[PDB]
Amino acid sequence: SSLPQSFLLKSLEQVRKIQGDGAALQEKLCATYKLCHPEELVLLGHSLGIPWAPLSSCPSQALQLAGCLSQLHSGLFLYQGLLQALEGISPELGPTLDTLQLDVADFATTIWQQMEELGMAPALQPTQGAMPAFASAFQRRAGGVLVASHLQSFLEVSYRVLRHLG
Repeated sequence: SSLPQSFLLKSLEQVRKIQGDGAALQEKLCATYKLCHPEELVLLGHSLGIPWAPLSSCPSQALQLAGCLSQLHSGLFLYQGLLQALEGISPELGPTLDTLQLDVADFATTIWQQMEELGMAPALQPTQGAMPAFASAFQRRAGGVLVASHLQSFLEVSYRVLRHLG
C-alpha cells in the first residue's frame, strides 16, 4: 500500500518465480541424491557455519520504507553468494542452479532500484568476502539442501513483507 504498483506487482511475481525455481532444486536434490530433509543436516550445517539472513518487522513509513527493503536486498546478496559458492553442485543440477541465480539477481535489481527511489544511504566501497567451504560432492549437495530451504523461508517472509509494504 505504500509502493507503486509497477514495483509491487513485479516484485511479487519475481518472488514466486524464485520459489518455483527453488522447489525444482529441492525436488531434484531429493530425487537424485536422497537428500530430502534439511532437518537431517543439522550437524553438517553446524560444520558449515553459515549465517542465515534475518528479516524483521518494519513499519510502512516514509523514513524507513527504504530500510525495510534494504534488509531484503542484503539477504538476497547473502543468498546469491551462497548459490555462487555451490558452483552448480553437480552437472545434473547446474542448469537449475543457474536459473535460480538469474531469477534471484533479477529480483535483487528490482529491489535495489526501488531503494534508490525511496532514498537510501549510499553503499560503501565494496570488499571481497568469505564463502562457505564444501569439502566434498556430498557436502555441496547437502549444502544445496540447506541453502535452498533457508532461501525458501526468506522468500516466504519477503513475500509477506512486500504485500505489507504494498
